[PDB]
Amino acid sequence: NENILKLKLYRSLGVILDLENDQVLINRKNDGNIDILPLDNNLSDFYKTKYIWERLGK
Amino acid sequence: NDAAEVALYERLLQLRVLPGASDVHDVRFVFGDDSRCWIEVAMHGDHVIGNSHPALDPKSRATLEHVLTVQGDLAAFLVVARDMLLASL
Repeated sequence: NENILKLKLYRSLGVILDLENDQVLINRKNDGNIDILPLDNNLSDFYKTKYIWERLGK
Repeated sequence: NDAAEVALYERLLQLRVLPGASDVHDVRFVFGDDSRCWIEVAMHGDHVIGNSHPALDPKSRATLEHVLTVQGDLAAFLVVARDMLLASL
């Protein structure tokens, strides 16, 4: 039920998660258009999420 | 499954929606970060519901509040809330 409210929040930040390929989709409000980010262990996935989210703020 | 996406949603957003149960509708935003930090507020109604649990000084609850009512960009709020929760560490 409230699942739409949670998705509406992250979606409001311009993030469009998609498990159809373990990837996070994104939209840059200022300039730019749409961006995509694949999910991977990488060195610090937490930092990667703070990276797109910090840019989404603009 | 719905629970699988919800896990990736909270696990990576470090943000959970905890509604307050009692007699009035209330939304408690909780940041998953050892010190455990959370702020009470909602875009619906507004009452004496004023609780802040950062990890440094009230300035956070202050700039954070003025930020949302002054910028009108809920993005600059959760984005600055994250950078602010880090400065607390």
